[PDB]
Amino acid sequence: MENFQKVEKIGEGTYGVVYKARNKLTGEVVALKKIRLDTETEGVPSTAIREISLLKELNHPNIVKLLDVIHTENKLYLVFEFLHQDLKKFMDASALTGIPLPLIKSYLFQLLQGLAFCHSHRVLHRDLKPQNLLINTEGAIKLADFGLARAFGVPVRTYTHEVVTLWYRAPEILLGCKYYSTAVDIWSLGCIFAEMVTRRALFPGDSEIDQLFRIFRTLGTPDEVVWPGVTSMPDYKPSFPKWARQDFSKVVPPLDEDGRSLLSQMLHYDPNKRISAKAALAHPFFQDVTKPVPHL
Amino acid sequence: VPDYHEDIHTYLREMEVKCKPKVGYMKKQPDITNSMRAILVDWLVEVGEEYKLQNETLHLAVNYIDRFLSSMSVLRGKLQLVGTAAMLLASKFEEIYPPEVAEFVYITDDTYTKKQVLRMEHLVLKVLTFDLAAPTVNQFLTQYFLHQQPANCKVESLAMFLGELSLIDADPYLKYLPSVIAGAAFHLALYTVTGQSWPESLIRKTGYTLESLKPCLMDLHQTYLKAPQHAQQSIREKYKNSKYHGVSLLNPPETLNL
Ligand SMILES: O=[N+]([O-])c1cccc(/N=C2/N=CCC(c3cccc(Cn4cncn4)c3)=N2)c1
Repeated sequence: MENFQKVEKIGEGTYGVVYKARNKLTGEVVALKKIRLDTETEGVPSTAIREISLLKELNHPNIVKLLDVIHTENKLYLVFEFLHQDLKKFMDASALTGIPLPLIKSYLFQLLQGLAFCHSHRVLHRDLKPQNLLINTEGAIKLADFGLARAFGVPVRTYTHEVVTLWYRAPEILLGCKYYSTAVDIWSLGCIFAEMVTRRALFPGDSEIDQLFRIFRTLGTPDEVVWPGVTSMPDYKPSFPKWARQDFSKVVPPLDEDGRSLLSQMLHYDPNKRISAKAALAHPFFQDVTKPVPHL
Repeated sequence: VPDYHEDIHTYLREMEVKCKPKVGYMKKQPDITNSMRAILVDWLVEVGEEYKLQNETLHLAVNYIDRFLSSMSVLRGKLQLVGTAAMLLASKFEEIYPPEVAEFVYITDDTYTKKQVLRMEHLVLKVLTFDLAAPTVNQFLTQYFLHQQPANCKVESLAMFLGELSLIDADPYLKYLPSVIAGAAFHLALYTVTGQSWPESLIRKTGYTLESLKPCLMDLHQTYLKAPQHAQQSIREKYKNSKYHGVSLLNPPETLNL
């Protein structure tokens, strides 16, 4: 750590504060994650044990690069490449006008290629959300924060006590299968796209159940036609109120036909039909993607 | 969503080569021996049984242990410590949340202090340079299992069992890639339950002809034949339970048709 000059704090996440900091020898700017290393209670946290081993294999433009781990006795330091903002912030700083169409279809494109890489390396992110997407002033945008990611060499069993987030969480989990799939990453991305479109969280629930119900209010409540399985999912109830699927162009006015087609496949109820990252990248909506920079 | 299976499968394969241990290494440990290692593993199986850990967590831990052994000399005195550390990491990586260190410490009959177990996890990490995401036979079986017609869970159990079995003996099994043993296992298990065989699917997926499998088959069948005399037993007792259809009870079959 000799050669870092801490420059200012720029966030926490999860067992650690993030600094902006600069390497006094190369001049490179970086983002340091400092970990609480209690060498008497818990040892290395399980997040940091994921984030690192995972990221250390994923090397790629829309995954945040992990430069180096300084492993002292009492301190663990993760050196990341450095990105100036997060999409959450951007969108906040930018609602009122909204993020430019073009910028949006760029972002989504890139997130798809990031994720698309993640899955094809047997690696699940689970925690998609604008706070965990970092952008830079060249109009890049990079999956980040892998403390929740799991390898799925074997299927990944659900937390009953999901410490996971609302807001962006597949209905299949909310009805409590005992596994995650690729699909959940997509579902989140889905919603982020929406939000980016419409400058408000597509599904802002206040509880596991409000959240189901907000989705149902938008997608309309699902049946067995639409989602073979549902009626027999642990959290499923014939209690549920029937809502009626809504015209998307109601939800995402600004979106053109191509966009909406993409969205509505993204948000498919059936994990088994919901489009993959690979496949989305091939969607028509991407046709005239470019690379605008943010107004940062 | 068979959109990834292939990519993945292939990645496993490429990985599984990098993250492999040194065949000839028990031989350079001046103070430990294969036997001792068998001790340690059976022991983990058990510990895994007690904290209801998944099987993968186990696979991982051994992996760790081997690699770690694979560049560190360690006295009979240290090794179980090494185990624990691996067991702890592995859970950490693998499980939804692990046991707390303290438990880990306690399951060794307070023989190492919680501090040393800490000072160890960190040493392991340091030696495997956080390369924790290792491919396991389990990982392999699981993909493998996708290609059963139909599925049939005796087989599945049987295979895992086989699987675990080989965890135990560096002996022969270090000589063999996780994906092979996998194969061996699946097909041993297949044969055994159904008298059917290693599906062309899988030969096509894996490029493993049944022939190629044959040397690792021989070993494994023997292991299975003797399983019940083995010096270590934790694994059997484990696949005795209904959750596995006592698969392990049920009889090896005496010849392989080879
Ligand atoms: O909210 N941030 O973490 C944040 C805000 C603004 C700029 C930031 N810059 C970087 N640069 C490099 C890495 C990096 C980062 C890497 C991993 C984890 C985190 C922390 N975190 C990000 N989302 C939730 N927690 C940040 N942030 C980060």
